[PDB]
Amino acid sequence: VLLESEQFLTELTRLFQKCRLSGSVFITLKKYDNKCLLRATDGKKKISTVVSSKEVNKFQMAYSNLLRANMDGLK
Amino acid sequence: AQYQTWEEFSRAAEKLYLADPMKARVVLKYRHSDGSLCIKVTDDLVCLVYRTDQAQDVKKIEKFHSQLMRLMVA
Amino acid sequence: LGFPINFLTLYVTVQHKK
Amino acid sequence: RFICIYPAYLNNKKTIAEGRRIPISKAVENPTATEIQDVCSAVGLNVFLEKNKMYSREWNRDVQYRGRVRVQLKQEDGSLCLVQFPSRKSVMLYAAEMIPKLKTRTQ
Amino acid sequence: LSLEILQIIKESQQQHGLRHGDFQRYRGYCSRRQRRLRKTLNDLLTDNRYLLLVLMDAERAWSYAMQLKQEANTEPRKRFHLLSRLRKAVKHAEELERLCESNRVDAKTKLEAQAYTAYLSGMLRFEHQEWKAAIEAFNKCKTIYEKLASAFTEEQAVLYNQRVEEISPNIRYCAYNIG
Amino acid sequence: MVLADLGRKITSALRSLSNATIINEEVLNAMLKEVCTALLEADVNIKLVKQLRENVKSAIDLEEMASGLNKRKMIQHAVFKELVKLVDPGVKAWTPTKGKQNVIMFVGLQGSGKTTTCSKLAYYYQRKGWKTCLICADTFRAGAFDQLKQNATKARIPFYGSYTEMDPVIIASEGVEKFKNENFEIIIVDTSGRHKQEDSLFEEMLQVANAIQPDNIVYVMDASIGQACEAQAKAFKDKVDVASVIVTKLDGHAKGGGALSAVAATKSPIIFIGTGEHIDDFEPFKTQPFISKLLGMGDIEGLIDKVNELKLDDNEALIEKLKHGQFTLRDMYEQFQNIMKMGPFSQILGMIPGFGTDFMSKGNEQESMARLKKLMTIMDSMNDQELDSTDGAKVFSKQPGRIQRVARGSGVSTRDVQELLTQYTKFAQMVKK
RNA sequence: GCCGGGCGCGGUGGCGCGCGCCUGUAGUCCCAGCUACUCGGGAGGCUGAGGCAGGAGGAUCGCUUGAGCCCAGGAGUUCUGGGCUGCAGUGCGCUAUGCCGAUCGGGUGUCCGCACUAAGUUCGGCAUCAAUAUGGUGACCUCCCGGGAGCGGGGGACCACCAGGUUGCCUAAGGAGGGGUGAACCGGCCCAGGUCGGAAACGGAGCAGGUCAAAACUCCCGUGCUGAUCAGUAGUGGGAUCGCGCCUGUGAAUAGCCACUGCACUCCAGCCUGUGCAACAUAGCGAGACCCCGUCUCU
Repeated sequence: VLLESEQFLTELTRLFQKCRLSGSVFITLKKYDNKCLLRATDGKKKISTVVSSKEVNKFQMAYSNLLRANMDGLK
Repeated sequence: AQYQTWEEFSRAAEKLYLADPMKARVVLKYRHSDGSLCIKVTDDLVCLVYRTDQAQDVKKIEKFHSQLMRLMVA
Repeated sequence: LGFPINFLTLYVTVQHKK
Repeated sequence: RFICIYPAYLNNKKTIAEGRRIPISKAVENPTATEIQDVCSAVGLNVFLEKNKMYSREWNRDVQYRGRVRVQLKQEDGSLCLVQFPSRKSVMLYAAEMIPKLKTRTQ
Repeated sequence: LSLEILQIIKESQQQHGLRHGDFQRYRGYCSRRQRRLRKTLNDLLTDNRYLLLVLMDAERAWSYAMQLKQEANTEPRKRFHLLSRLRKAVKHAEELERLCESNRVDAKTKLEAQAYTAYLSGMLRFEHQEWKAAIEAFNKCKTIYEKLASAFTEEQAVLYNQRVEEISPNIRYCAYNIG
Repeated sequence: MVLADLGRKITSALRSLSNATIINEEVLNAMLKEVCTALLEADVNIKLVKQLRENVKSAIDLEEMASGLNKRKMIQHAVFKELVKLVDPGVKAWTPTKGKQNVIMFVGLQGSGKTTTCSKLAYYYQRKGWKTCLICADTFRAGAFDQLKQNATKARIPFYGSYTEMDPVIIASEGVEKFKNENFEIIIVDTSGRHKQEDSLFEEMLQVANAIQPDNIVYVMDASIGQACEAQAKAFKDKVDVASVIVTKLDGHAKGGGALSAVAATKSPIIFIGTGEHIDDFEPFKTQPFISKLLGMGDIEGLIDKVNELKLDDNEALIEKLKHGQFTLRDMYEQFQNIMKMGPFSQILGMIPGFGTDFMSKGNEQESMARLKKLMTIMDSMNDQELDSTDGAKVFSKQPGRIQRVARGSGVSTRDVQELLTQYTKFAQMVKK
């Protein structure tokens, strides 16, 4: 079941937040069939969405910000 | 197989997606409480895996996604 | 001068009984 | 011409050079010209007292220590006045002996 | 115990005056030395310093009498004192010849003491002009000094020989008065 | 009468006036009658008195001018100033000489003390400060020679007369030459002793005068004779214009005052009087003083004192060692000699209060003893510091045989030595207290 | 007919069911208990799918032990090695400095109030005789003579010292020596002044002052005896190292660096104990399970 582009980004932000203490986030990207499917899960809970040319712009920047700010633990 | 550097895994993954942009799928799992990320790209027969706990990586990934999301939509 | 000289001369003669 | 008798002559307290003329054994304590005259006049000797004369060898100036006595030995003709008194020594001695008897001294 | 009289006197004498005849200085030297000696020392004997001490006593008197004769040259009242010192010098010399007859002193020293005593004895009698008695003492002195001289080499005997040469004029004078 | 009797009578006359409850013609006339009677007993010639009285009376009544003076003082001033006239207004100096020449010729009746007054005028000229020689031109009288040479050997003055070889005129002329190479500063030469003034004194004199041009001729006239002085003076004045007179024996007989009055009348200059005997008793006609003594004043006891020479200058160098406290042993002699020159005064015994005996030595019986009492010689026979001790008497207490040895050394007894000692402490305590 | 699976734990007779974790190409919604056994219903899509076998990668996990390496903590004999190295034996080779006096060798010197000696600096203490011939004096004592005093003339006795000399049963030293004081009442002499006596002349005592071999006292040299402060002093022996000093000696070396060898104390691993181990190279073993395919199954 697909989620609206925006909603997707909120659930995702949430996944990361829940997995900080101790867990893992998985995000996968594949051509949908022009669109591309995007899925993410923490092991149990699973979220997905489809991003098109109609929406790549608003989405990339948002998605970009999400990944950058939430992957902090590294050296 | 799992990879030790984002460099390899990237093309490895991108190439794999390329050779079948329809079966391939990419998942991401973040556990805040443990402080680690984990990207995996499968074909349901082939499986690539990257694990990290370095923040320096979240961007490298958010990018990868944003990259894969482009192919899927062109 | 006339006073002492004359008065000492006087005072001496009286005091010295001989 | 009478002769001279100074108390120094009869003083047992005086040495020779001080004027003593008779042996200490016969000399007297402190004869006074007065006493000398008083004993001489009382023997029949003609004598007079020269109260103020002073003996040349007498440093002292007091009274008990001065005066002179004069006695007549011979008489103008030559005869001694009293046979028992030839010389002066004779009188000196006679005096030296009689003064320690004067009542005024035995007192 | 040992004491070499003639050598001692001859070296004391020459070092402190008698080179020029200054009997004052040398007598003084004898006096001071006698001070040191008694000070250090202060039953017959123990050491040989006692013998040195009495000799200094005889030396003092002797030197004095000699100073005196240079003086009585003009002051005959001193000649009386001269003869007294000299008679004293002999007294200490006899007293010395008395100490060296103790049997812990060698016979060489016995010889010196009786030769010294003879020398001074010679001098006193020579000053009293007792020509026979004096010449007896001078020959006695000469005889003993000659006895000492033979028992030693000529080098050791030099001192003794010059001393008999020394008293030979004295011997000569006595003779021409008993002629 | 004499100095003392006219002095008292005159003094008494003066005195009543001082105690005056009012001064009136009457009182005047009686005080002037007492001083009239006074001069007449001194033999002052009665015409002389008369004249002088109405001089005083007129001065003292008609011209009664007391300008800032009391009536009494201006009376005293009258009776004073007129007596100084009566004995010659003022003092008649003898003239000293410059260069080397004064020839003075003595004349004198035998009886006056010419002979003694010659040597007394010798004494003066050694006081005045010249050398004077004696030509003894009187020849016969050889007692005159005797005394006059004796008087000359006592003082220091050459005397020339020798044994009777030559006549007077020639032993003058040879006397002047004998002392003209020896300084002829003054010669004193006397004519001899003649009986009277009647062609005996003067008839000779101007024979002696003609040899030596006389520079003053002095006539020694005896006060005793009183108012015969005038008949003498007359005669000498006339014959000799360069006469002076010397009036001798003022002591003695009561004609002294009228001896003075009478000569002073002539105008023959009185040059000296004799006050008595000793060599220094020859005063330079002090007639100002004498007449003061007469009226009195008296007084005359400060007068000789203050007037004298060692009194302004030489009442200093003694007078400091006095005032510091250098004892008196060094003042005894000075005061006994510096005054030894003697000038007689009543007050000599005024300091020492003691009414008892004389009384008459008022006077000089102290002077008469040859020296001035036996004090010098015990002074010499002390050691200098025995005196200089702050109490020399203390020294003769503590050691007793000092008073014997010093008595014997000086030649006194211990009694008279003891008198000096306590006398020193007597001057001391007196001054302290 | 289909549209997840596994592992662990749990109520429980029992399982659906519940929870957590990982992962597969894979999910969504709504409502509720059947029921004594043992299993819910409905929606959306579809001939492709479900179950199991097998298999390369091994994406894939677990368990377990093994390699390899040793986790955590800790007494401790030594076979084995190590930490500091202990102990034993043996001495090579090299190098430098060596009678311009080295290890070895003798003697002595240096700061020295412990020996000797020079010149002693410089200060002291205690002492320094009598017999005699004669002359000198001073004092005293006893007389004779003259005389009016001061006093003068003459006979002796004694004491004191001095003098140039003569000598002694005398001395450790005994100079016939030098100077000073000799003063207020105690040396003598000359004594101004004063003083006493005196006709005078002069004399007597005698102060001040001056003077002396000759009253006493004291100091000085000379002299002996008796002591020496302290010897930044010189030359000869002694004393802590011999260092610095000097003279010479038999003799010809000495110093330094190390090497090899055996055994090992004490501690340590091989010891003891328990959660020794993740997966750094990789083990044994078991297995979930996709991907491909085998087999069975279907409105």
